[PDB]
Amino acid sequence: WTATSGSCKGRCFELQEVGPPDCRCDNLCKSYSSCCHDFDELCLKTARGWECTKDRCGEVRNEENACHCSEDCLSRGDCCTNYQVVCKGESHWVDDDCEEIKVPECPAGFVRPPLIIFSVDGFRASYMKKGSKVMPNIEKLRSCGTHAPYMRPVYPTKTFPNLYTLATGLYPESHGIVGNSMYDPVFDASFHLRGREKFNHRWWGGQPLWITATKQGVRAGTFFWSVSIPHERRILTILQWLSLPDNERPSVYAFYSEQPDFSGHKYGPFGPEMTNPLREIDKTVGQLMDGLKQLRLHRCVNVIFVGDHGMEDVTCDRTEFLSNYLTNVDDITLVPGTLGRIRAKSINNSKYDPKTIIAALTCKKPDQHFKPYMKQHLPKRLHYANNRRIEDIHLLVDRRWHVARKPLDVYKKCFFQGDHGFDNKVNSMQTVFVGYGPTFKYRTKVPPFENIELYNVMCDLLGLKPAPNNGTHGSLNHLLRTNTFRPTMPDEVSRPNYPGIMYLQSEFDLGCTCDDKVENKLEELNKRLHTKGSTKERHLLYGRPAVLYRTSYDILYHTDFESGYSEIFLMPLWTSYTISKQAEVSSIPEHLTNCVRPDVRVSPGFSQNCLAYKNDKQMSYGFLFPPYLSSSPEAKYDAFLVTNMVPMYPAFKRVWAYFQRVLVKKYASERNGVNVISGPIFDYNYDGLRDTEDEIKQYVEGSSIPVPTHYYSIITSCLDFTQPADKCDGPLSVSSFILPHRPDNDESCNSSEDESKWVEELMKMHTARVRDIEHLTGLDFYRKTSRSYSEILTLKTYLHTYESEI
Ligand SMILES: *[C@@H]1O[C@H](CO)[C@@H](O[C@@H]2O[C@H](CO)[C@@H](O[C@@H]3O[C@H](CO[C@H]4O[C@H](CO)[C@@H](O)[C@H](O[C@H]5O[C@H](CO)[C@@H](O)[C@H](O)[C@@H]5O[C@H]5O[C@H](CO)[C@@H](O)[C@H](O)[C@@H]5O)[C@@H]4O)[C@@H](O)[C@H](O[C@H]4O[C@H](CO)[C@@H](O)[C@H](O)[C@@H]4O[C@H]4O[C@H](CO)[C@@H](O)[C@H](O)[C@@H]4O)[C@@H]3O)[C@H](O)[C@H]2NC(C)=O)[C@H](O)[C@H]1NC(C)=O
Ligand SMILES: Cn1c(CC(=O)N(Cc2ccccc2)c2ccccc2)n[nH]c1=O
Ligand SMILES: Cn1c(CC(=O)N(Cc2ccccc2)c2ccccc2)n[nH]c1=O
Ligand SMILES: [Ca+2]
Ligand SMILES: [Cl-]
Ligand SMILES: [K+]
Ligand code: NA
Ligand SMILES: [Zn+2]
Repeated sequence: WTATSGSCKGRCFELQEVGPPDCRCDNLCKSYSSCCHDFDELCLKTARGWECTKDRCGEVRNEENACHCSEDCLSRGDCCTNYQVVCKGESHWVDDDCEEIKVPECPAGFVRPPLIIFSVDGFRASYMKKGSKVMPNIEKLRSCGTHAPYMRPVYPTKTFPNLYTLATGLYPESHGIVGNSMYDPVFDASFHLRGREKFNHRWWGGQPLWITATKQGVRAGTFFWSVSIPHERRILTILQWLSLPDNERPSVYAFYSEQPDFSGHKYGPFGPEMTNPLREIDKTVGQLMDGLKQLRLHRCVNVIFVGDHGMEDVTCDRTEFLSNYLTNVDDITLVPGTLGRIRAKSINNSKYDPKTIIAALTCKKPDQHFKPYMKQHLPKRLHYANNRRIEDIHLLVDRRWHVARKPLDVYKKCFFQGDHGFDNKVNSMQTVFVGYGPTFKYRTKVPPFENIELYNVMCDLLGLKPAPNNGTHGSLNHLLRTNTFRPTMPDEVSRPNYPGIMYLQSEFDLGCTCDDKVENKLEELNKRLHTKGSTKERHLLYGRPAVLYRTSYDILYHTDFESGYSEIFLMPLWTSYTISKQAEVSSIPEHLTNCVRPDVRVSPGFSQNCLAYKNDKQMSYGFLFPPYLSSSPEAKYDAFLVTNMVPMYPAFKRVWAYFQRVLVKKYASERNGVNVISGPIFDYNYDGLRDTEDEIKQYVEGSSIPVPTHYYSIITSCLDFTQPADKCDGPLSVSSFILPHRPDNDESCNSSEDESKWVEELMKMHTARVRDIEHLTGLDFYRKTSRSYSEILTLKTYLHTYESEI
């Protein structure tokens, strides 16, 4: 109930919310059925339309009109956006040549350039090029301001998860909005687009930009606009707010458009019907910019034009049904669509088995258009696991497809030709970014980046201190003419030990054997120098990674590779090596097949042992620096040290061996040398963060040797490939991956074939940013380069996606 019989007289779109049962006039009142009786009459005028016409010029102010052409309108802040063009002989903003904005050009009393967020739903990246003929205002913004070829949304590439990530800089797993449809088990509540449940604050974690601004004394317009409020009224409300007195005027504003997403669903992304919505959005941009020019704010305001996600061709006849795979299809609940999420229909059943459900969904049809995963097995780059609202079973759906439970749900719940929500690396899901204003650069193209990074930039743009978030502050400094934020390298917490030869062979009882007993002062001073780090300039190209937590570890030097060896985890945290274009692949000599040698630098008690691997019938081992790449027969014995060994499932050894034996050489060959840093990752609670020792759930049997959940590698070369990796004078190029360490290869439906038909495809799926590896290991890479830190941060957030050109 609300006593909704007061007045909006003079309070249309008020900035502070009055609490019911006193009637409201803010743009949420509709949504609460709490507007005053006269809200529509006063606050939603429509008479005479949105544009001034010649005969309206200098009219008598008639307060009934939607907007004004009278003489006093500029001062009242409520002209139609084309007033000065039609009545004062001015030009439209879009017709003016663009001129660099070196400094903010703001009216007196403006303490800072305002920020206007212009967000567009379903605005696919390729609309920028493909609809450019019909979007001249947006095209001016793009080409005169700062723009990226595309911006990467978060997964799932749904509307609420993406708008709320833009507002907070958090992954959906952290902010809580994990889909457009959710069930929380602790709430026993369901969140959907339809309904009032979504209005409860309990769903929305993190700290959104409007709250960050308010707490630090920067005033915000409202971000939400009622569906029925026309775009023209939204623009005019923003322009009015910008005319308010200094102490009342907000500094941050948002506009939101339901287009082109609304039409995209009906007609597909490139439907003939799509041209008009794009014309309409452009016209709205034109109105804002003309309105700004009228108030002399068009060289004062920073404007962000930003989409939440793209749109893909999706039809009913491209639906996979779970009823075609499962016999017990009525015992499950599916969140359906462009992603699947499965849980038990009832938790008062103990005969429900996620493993048999997964088994029944794995590689069952030759052309299967989805793949099941336990959520902790999803590619780490999606950061989609660490929330109770995300079901244990997940289905990644092929682009262009849907998954549904039964056929009845598709004809009793074709409508659509477009949808979105797929893996965020998919081209059709990419969206847009343009920054225009005094704080952004002039006519600048920047590389594609992730939408998680913008919260930090918007905080910079408003002199705010960002709440803790998943952006890497400084990674987008290159978008900005002038920067609030100067990033600094985090301090190393643990410094290394540099052990020398301290143990005799016979002190070890590791159950290891090696055929190494075959014997010169030339090649003896030489091997000493190798163990003291003479070749370290070659294998450690960007300085040793810094360890950012308290621990105990040793640097180990070798001819071919250097490592940071953890005495706590009994294996390296990182192993670093350079393979030049010229370098040769050899095989492991027959006599050295089962060779594992004690490391006389490292005590028996801080070593692994071969016996545990013998007793453990599931678990074998591999090496971080590959024997296959040893520079000499003599150097190869180094690769067999117990300190280079790591636990590996035989199924995973197939993946690993193929990478070390075939792929490193190929990359070296294509990229003109590569530097490789490889190591273990432990993330048993799937939160994307390095596990402490007391979190490890699995050990090689009868030992203290912890089993990694994943193995990473970071592969760096010179961006200018005419220079070799080991002699690069400019920017770097990197690709990385975090491979799940799995006892089977069920993920790859083709794994019975040769490694050359499936392994690379799997690695591509599990591509990662260096930054994801930093979170997962507590290491910090690229500490010693010739490059600026902002550029390095940008490098660390790069993701190699393996998609073709947008
Ligand atoms: C992406 O960026 C984000 C943001 O920076 C990173 O997430 C942070 O990670 C931190 C480490 O995991 C985490 O810090 C913990 O916070 C606990 C208190 O948190 C509350 O307050 C904050 C601040 O206002 C708030 O953000 C939190 O909000 C969460 O919960 C609400 C409601 O439940 C949600 O609405 C909201 O979405 C958010 O949920 C998300 O985070 C939680 C974890 O907090 C997840 O579980 C959810 O699934 C969801 O993802 C909270 O309201 C604090 O109590 C913790 O302290 C414990 O651990 C430390 C270790 O140092 C120890 O010293 C303490 O004593 C304490 O231990 C005690 O509790 C243990 C477990 O209960 C128990 O075993 C012990 O016996 C002790 O009693 C801890 O400091 C921080 O909260 C989040 N922030 C957010 C927003 O998620 C994220 O890591 C980044 N991602 C990547 C990949 O880098
Ligand atoms: C709720 N909420 C939100 C989200 C929000 O503010 N709105 C605006 C809103 C506020 C109140 C009622 C309706 C919409 C919203 C709500 C649902 C769907 C889409 C946006 N963020 N923090 C918080 O706590
Ligand atoms: C969605 N939506 C909005 C826009 C909106 O509410 N938010 C706030 C919001 C908060 C939480 C979820 C979604 C939006 C927004 C606006 C611009 C950029 C980012 C977010 N207006 N009408 C509508 O229907
Ligand atoms: Ca963890
Ligand atoms: Cl969803
Ligand atoms: K074994
Ligand atoms: Na398989
Ligand atoms: Zn949509």
